[PDB]
Amino acid sequence: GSSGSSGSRKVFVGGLPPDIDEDEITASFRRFGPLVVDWPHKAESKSYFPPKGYAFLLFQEESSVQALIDACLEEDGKLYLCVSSPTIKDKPVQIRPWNLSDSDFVMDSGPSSG
Repeated sequence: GSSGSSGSRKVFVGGLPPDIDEDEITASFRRFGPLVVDWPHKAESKSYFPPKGYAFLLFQEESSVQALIDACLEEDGKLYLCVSSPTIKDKPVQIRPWNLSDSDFVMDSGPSSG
């Protein structure tokens, strides 16, 4: 199987500080809600230093995801969020909610309650 359009909570982050760690990344995105950090080189490898500063965030709940977007600034369609670090100042990381690359527009709303 595969989750891209259905509703993938995962979130792509690019631009993380050059002196940041796992936990740090979490706290930066903890406020929104319980989440977990995992980069393409987290399991296979050991080093806990997200290459070229980048990793994937898997928020326990989907809702949180939405909240993120809202906070994430809008620059020509692309989204960007600010993440302050003990060393580096509020850095505008590239937050791109993992999704199936496709070109299709659709207007609709979800069922608040049921």
